[PDB]
Amino acid sequence: QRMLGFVHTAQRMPDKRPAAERRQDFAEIYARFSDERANEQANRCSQCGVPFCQVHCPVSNNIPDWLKLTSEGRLEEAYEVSQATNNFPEICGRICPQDRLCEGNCVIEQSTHGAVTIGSVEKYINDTAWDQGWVKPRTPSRELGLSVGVIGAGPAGLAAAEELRAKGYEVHVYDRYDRMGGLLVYGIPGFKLEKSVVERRVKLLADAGVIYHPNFEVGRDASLPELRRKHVAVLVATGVYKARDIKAPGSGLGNIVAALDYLTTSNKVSLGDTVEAYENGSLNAAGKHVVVLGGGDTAMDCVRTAIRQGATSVKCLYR
Amino acid sequence: CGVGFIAAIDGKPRRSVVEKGIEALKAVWHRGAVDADGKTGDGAGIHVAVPQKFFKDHVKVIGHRAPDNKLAVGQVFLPRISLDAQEACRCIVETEILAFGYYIYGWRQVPINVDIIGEKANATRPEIEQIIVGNNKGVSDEQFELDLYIIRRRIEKAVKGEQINDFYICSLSARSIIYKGMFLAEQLTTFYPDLLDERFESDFAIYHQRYSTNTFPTWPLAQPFRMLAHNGEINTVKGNVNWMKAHETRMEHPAFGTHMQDLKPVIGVGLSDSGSLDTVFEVMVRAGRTAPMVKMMLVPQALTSSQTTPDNHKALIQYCNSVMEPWDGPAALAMTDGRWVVGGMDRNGLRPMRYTITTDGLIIGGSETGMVKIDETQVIEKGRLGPGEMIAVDLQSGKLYRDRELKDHLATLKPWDKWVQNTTHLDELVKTASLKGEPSDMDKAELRRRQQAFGLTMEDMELILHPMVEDGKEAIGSMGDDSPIAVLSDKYRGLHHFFRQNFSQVTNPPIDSLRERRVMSLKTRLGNLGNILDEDETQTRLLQLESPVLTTAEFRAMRDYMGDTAAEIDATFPVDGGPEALRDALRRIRQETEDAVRGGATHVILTDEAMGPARAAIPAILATGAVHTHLIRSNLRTFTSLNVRTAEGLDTHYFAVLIGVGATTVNAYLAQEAIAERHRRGLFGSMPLEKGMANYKKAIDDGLLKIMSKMGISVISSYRGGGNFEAIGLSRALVAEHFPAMVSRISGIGLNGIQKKVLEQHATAYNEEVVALPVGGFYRFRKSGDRHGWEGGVIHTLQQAVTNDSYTTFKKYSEQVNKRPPMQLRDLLELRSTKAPVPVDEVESITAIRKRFITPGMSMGALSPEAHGTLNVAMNRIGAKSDSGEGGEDPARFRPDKNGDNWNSAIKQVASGRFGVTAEYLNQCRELEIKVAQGAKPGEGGQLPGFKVTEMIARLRHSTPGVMLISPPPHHDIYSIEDLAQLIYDLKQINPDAKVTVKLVSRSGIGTIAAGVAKANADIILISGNSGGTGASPQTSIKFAGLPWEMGLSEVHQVLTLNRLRHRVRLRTDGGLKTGRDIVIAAMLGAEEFGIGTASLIAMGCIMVRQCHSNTCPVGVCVQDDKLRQKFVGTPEKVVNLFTFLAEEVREILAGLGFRSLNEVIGRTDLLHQVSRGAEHLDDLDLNPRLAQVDPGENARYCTLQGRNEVPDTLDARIVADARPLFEEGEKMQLAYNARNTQRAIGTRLSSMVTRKFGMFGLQPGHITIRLRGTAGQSLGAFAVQGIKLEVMGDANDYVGKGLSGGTIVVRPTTSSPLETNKNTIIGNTVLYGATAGKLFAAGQAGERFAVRNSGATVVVEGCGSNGCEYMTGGTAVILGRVGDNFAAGMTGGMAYVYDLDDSLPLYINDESVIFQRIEVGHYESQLKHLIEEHVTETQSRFAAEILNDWAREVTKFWQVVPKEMLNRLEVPVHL
Amino acid sequence: SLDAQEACRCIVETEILAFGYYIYGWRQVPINVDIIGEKANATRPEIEQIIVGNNKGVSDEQFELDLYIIRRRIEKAVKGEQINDFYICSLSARSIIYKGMFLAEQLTTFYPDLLDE
Ligand SMILES: Cc1cc2nc3c(=O)[nH]c(=O)nc-3n(C[C@H](O)[C@H](O)[C@H](O)COP(=O)(O)OP(=O)(O)OC[C@H]3O[C@@H](n4cnc5c(N)ncnc54)[C@H](O)[C@@H]3O)c2cc1C
Ligand SMILES: Cc1cc2nc3c(=O)[nH]c(=O)nc-3n(C[C@H](O)[C@H](O)[C@H](O)COP(=O)(O)O)c2cc1C
Ligand code: SF4
Ligand code: SF4
Ligand code: F3S
Repeated sequence: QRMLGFVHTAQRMPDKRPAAERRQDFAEIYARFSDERANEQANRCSQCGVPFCQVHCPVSNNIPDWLKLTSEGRLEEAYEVSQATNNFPEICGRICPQDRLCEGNCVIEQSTHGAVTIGSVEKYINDTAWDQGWVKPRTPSRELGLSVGVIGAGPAGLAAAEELRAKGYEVHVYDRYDRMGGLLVYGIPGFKLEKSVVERRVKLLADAGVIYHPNFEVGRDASLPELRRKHVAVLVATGVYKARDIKAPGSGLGNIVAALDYLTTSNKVSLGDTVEAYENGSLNAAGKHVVVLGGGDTAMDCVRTAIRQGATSVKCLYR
Repeated sequence: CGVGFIAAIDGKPRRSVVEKGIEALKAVWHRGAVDADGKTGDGAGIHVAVPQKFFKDHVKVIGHRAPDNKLAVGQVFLPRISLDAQEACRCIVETEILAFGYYIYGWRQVPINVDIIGEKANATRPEIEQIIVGNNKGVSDEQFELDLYIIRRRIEKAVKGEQINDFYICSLSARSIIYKGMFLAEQLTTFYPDLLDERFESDFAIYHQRYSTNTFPTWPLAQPFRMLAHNGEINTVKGNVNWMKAHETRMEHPAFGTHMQDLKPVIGVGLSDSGSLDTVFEVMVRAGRTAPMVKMMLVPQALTSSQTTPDNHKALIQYCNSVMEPWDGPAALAMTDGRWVVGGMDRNGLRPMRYTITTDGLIIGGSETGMVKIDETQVIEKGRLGPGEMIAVDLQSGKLYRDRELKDHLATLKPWDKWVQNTTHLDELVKTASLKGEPSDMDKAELRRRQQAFGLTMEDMELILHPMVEDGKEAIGSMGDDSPIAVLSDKYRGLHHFFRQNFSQVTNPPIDSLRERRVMSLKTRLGNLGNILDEDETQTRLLQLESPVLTTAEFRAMRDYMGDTAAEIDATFPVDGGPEALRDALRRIRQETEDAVRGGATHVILTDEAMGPARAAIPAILATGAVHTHLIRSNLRTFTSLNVRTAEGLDTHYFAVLIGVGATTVNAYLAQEAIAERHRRGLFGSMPLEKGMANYKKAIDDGLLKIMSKMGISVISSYRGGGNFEAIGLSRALVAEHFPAMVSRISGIGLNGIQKKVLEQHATAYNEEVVALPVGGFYRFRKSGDRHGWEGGVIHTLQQAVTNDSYTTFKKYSEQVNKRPPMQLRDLLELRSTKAPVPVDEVESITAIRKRFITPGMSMGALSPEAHGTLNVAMNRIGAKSDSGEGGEDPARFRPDKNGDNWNSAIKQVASGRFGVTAEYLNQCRELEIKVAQGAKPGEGGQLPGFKVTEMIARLRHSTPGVMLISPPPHHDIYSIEDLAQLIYDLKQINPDAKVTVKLVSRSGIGTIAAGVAKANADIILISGNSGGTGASPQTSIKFAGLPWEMGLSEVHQVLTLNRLRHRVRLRTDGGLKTGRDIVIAAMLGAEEFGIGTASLIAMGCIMVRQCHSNTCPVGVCVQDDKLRQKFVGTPEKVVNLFTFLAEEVREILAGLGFRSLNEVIGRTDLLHQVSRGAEHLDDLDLNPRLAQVDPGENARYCTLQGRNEVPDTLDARIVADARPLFEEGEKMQLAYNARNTQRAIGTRLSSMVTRKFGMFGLQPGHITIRLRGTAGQSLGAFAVQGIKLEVMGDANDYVGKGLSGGTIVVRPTTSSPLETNKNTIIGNTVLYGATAGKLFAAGQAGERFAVRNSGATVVVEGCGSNGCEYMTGGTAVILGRVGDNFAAGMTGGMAYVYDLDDSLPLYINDESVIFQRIEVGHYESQLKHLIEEHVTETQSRFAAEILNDWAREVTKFWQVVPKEMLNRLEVPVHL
Repeated sequence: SLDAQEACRCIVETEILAFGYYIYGWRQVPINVDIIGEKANATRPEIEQIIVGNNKGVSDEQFELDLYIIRRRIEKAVKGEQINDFYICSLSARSIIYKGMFLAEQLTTFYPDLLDE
């Protein structure tokens, strides 16, 4: 149908689970659309010239194109158009902060009619492609006789690796942890981003023909000149890990832990591995009073994962 | 302006004919162009018979002996400056006449009086002489005329051989002579005193006066010509000259003989359209035919598919249409063979022609019905001339043939029925073509790889192709074009982007393709050309198609029919050929074509199906142009045809240019493949493939008709191979070599650039794996596609700067705008002065600059009431002007509000639809405006969707709520430049204070038109650009029509400065103005005022959604819904801040250059330099044609006069002197005067006085009444109000009751006339054009397009003509007689009653939007009864009285015509 | 007429490019019309210059010969279509001609270019 339905419909995100139920488990809080409601919520976009929904998306997806190809069925072509310009569309639709990038700028948001649910439709039309085997690895047609190395298994590393392998080269990743995926697997908690789609995409990458080198530190187990001599080119994507600190009267007491180790132990326990810092250690918050310092989404994830594990009282201090 | 003829029916010479011809010429001085000099004219001519007695007496006086047989005289214009070229010309003439054997009597110097010619028409005056030749061989008279014709042709060729200038032969015959020159119309018998003699007596006379568009007269250009006289203009002259060049190579006739070789270039160089048509007319007449047959062949009638004409005439017109291409255009013709005297009209009937028969055996025809004075007690019949009609007088027999009698007498010479049946059609062959042999559609991969090689994107199939297959009509866009021009882009823009379409300004009206569709044909003929100077059966044996476009099955059937007579030509060039592979391929194909045509082939198929990974495809346009031009220049085009199979055609613009370049038929197979591949996926729904193909072909046909209608060409045969386009961005050499006749003012890329683009795109398509087409941004912005003028960051920065009121943010915006790569022509220019900078605080104040900007018109139909009110409030606050646009305005805002806001608009528009134009709407302004063409869509009417017309707009426009309103492309009032002058006179009479503005659109040749309208007393010219926004218009008209304003403005300025006319008008421009740099550049080019438009809408909240037509604009700018109009966020302070910043930027720039005023910079072109983009683009654009600086002289470079250009005073002045007690006390009056046809706008100034004093409805009906006796002029009582009653005894000329607003007009024949009231035409053309209230009772037959755009008037007439009640919107109209074809076309409001006797209305009516029935309700019989009773009371007719007497039996003869949209809205239903 | 100028320009450009030389562009000669009389001004033509460069690397004598042939053929072509008021005062790479119908002492006023250094 003619998709100009922002006049006689109203924005409504998919169904959310109540607050009395979210506090217990560690699963996600939203749910995938129903076909009858996604087909309607994708009909609201105005197909506007000069689409501000694209100008403010750092990857610059052709949002109106698959937003149109969704409202008329034809979900295969929509998935194709969406995947043609973004490697991790489901992770993006799950974690990308939309109130400042895409759902915060399109023409019907400036007019206070509510904004199109772009990220949820992205998730919908990209997850329904798994459920029918439409996603296939990008194997290189003609094997090229060169080798490229990358340092890091995060989003940038994985995207560059997939692109290089699609070109025809041969790639070798180098990650420090045991499970690849960067802080997408250890930093971001389980309620924001489920740990199944990450490993699904990593397994697809492995099927494409990449080579994984887990448990391999670039500082200890190797050196930059060595890897430089090995391949034709190396891509440094190691990220950032040196955390800040605070010096004040009492900054040397006990039970003053950093956020990253707490989140890492929480994710590990959510996977298993029965790390000892969770059993007998200050990385559990069963019946204690937790206080976090600093702001941003890091403090948000910390305070939420603290209130998950009991934590009779939790507070946050922003300046 | 005007043409006319007088003829004695019995065919006997008498002095009265010449006397009346001179008297008629003495009284056309009001339609011509006045001058401050008083002696300067622009042409006049008379054409009479040879007075044998005069010249025989002269010969006797010399000393010879007067011969017995008729004597011959020739009039020649010899050079005057040099006394030696005269002797050379005399030597040539004498040695050529004596070469045949005739006897020369001598030369005679025509006595003249030079003291009455102006200063410029006298500096180029030739020496006028006459030569007397006698027939001593005793040969017959027809052979004498043939010999004289051949002698004249050979003399012209000889004198053109030695390159002698200023030589002309006005006439050379023994039957007729021509006296013409460049003097005033009334000063003819003073410059040529010979006509005052008593011996000049003839039996026929023709006269003509013209209205020139420039001020450099040339004597050999005045009319009449030899055997013709034309009033109007011919549309297809560049298309007819080519086909004449093609026909010349085979025509021959045994009458001429060897001398036929001296008649090969039949159309000379340096003539006008009416000279070319005349030359071909004469060469066709001299070969055996007669004037009626040649008129029928050259300017045919409308071959309507109706049963209202006998099939004898149908066979006749079929033969005439099959033998020769028509010559279109508005035309009133008054021609004369040696024997016949014929007066005729064109196919549409745009010019007027009225005739009169007297009892003295005299017929007088002309453009007005009061030129000669005739007592009413001596006329026999008054009449008119419909479209395509003609009236003839046979002098050798002394008979008068009217239209149908002449047709019947002409259809008895040859058995056309047995000749026409030799043709064969195509649909029969497609049916007998068995449904076998359907090939396999190409694979998806092959289809994508072929589509990528031409740059087709996925939006080209989801936006502009899906509507075609789905509904059968082209798409609709909603905003102006902001894309870079074709040559300045970096993506692959096809070659069909470099050609802009053409249209017709005031000099020529367009044609309505939605209503007047019955006179437009798309026929095609294969195997048609031949000898046009014989009569046989082989001329009507050919293949006939009903459309130039073909599908694949039809093309295969046509190929099977052609068989082994066709020749297939490859059109591919090797990708690895080299740097000059395209040139070699062009030479190869243009040689193979000539080699195959000489070998007996009669069909050339230009197929490019061989495109592969190693062969690129030549662009079809360039290939077909080269081939057609080579076939034309080698005398072979008349043998074969030219069929093209292109793989790039997707829209209606590609077929347009392919057919305009010269191709015969065009088959697009890739579009059909894409359609089939999209259908097999199940996207269209449930319609079959045949339905999709039918809808696609229908859409293509309608698009071709719409494109061809923007110019006035109504037949495809005379449009093909004429090159009715304009090339922008192409080299002069390439265009002049490969394309027949086009202009390329600035140069462009040669063949190397085209080869580079083609090869790069082909490599991208065939060297990489394609998985899907690019999304592409050409109509909507995308990150991958091209660049646009309005992008996100630009808009947001501008809006923030205007809201927060910070000059620094606006400077940031202007920097962001001026830092992108070049996209328009003004980006390659650079400002560079040589003075020293001045402090910023010395330039003009900001107010004095803001009072130079305006906002263009934006109709209330497109915008919301809030946005219109906001703009009007903002502009009236700072002192500048605003505009209301079409669609009228609300009267309640005619006063300042309580807070001090002025919601009015200082500039009212006069659109084509006359949507709200009343008598009070015109007296509430400071400047009027005549919108001829819009920036976005030129040569077309503005549209308004149905749901956009709410109740408020319905009451505001006097229309039906909820129905689509499309203005007519023409004005029905401006059919030539004299019509524009008349309309300007009317508009300056109704408002004694406003200035009249004319709005044009830039193109090639606009300079002459601007110089013409400057002589019509207009004082403001507006040059819109090609990038102007709009509310609703098709995409093909947005993207491929118009030209950048930099060309039009720079041409108009130069042309006006050249004719010493720039110092009288002010120039104004708009379209694509965003920053102050553009304003300064436009001021340097010549403009003085500036229009902003779209930027204003962006300051109020518009974010370029481009959904204006769909009525769902989010911010609520262009919406009529309520819940969306609640989202308006506009504010006048925003517009004020925008204008303030724009003025401060101009102040900054002027201070930086070194001047202190915008006056010091207007016209100073030398401050502009051209810089090239670099040494990697290699575009040869030379902007010097627009940088040319003509030196003004002693006048300034801008307008240096105050007030409007005044006009001469009409009769109304005297009336205002007499009806003083009406304006001082308010008492009834009663006046009587005498009317004459040289008195225009009778009773309009009085209407202005009454409207200003009492209002439109302040006086009772009939408060002041005027009685006129005689022939009223033009625009009788235009814009009259209630309380005024004009009563005419006699007849009115034209435009009677235009813009009536409650008044009353009564027209009746005189008491002493022996004329049936219901059998003689009493009023003229375009009656009640756009009236809103009042009455009008005529006692005769109306003219043409009777009651067009009527809205509230009630009119009763005893007849009508063609296209009556066209697009009527409200009111009642009774017609007591027959009607013409296409009755009630596009009617959407009101009701009509027709008194029909012969039961023929179902044959004439256009049963598309109306239904016709019998009267069944007494409530509707009482209306008719009262109307006819009031008619009888007012006009005292006798026919209507007879009808009223026998009411019971005549009430069963009336047909009631009711629109379809008012069937469920009437209070009393029309049914039982 | 502003159309015969375009026809003449088309002819000149399509004839110069027929040999293979490279056209740099046109230039409008700055003049001062305020010193010409009344009759020598009514028939004044439009004065322009065209810049042609030798890109083929041919010698100078052959360059002059080619320019001479080009000028002759241009004159023939423009005389073909019966266009008046067209003249080529000079076409060479060695010399140039400044002439007109002004006074003898008013030359360096009508043509200020000669006042350059
Ligand atoms: C919604 C959202 C939530 C976010 N939440 C968080 C959050 O909770 N916590 C947080 O910290 N950031 C968070 N971020 C930040 C965001 O994830 C990062 O900007 C982004 O992940 C950067 O990834 P990267 O390319 O740096 O790879 P990273 O994810 O940083 O991973 C880099 C990889 O390099 C490996 N590596 C590191 N050092 C070495 C070495 N010496 N030798 C070899 N390998 C090495 C690491 O083990 C890891 O595998 C969030 C962002 C968003 C949008
Ligand atoms: C929504 C809209 C409606 C318009 N309506 C009219 C109109 O009714 N009559 C008219 O002459 N021009 C009309 N125009 C064109 C403007 O008058 C003006 O020519 C054009 O906007 C200039 O383009 P610019 O704003 O880009 O400079 C309209 C333009 C728009 C955008
Ligand atoms: S997301 Fe917003 S900007 Fe993009 S098309 Fe939809 S309404 Fe328009
Ligand atoms: S949610 Fe998707 S479309 Fe929106 S900004 Fe993030 S990646 Fe782009
Ligand atoms: S472009 Fe038109 S659709 Fe609305 S946002 Fe602006 S008025």
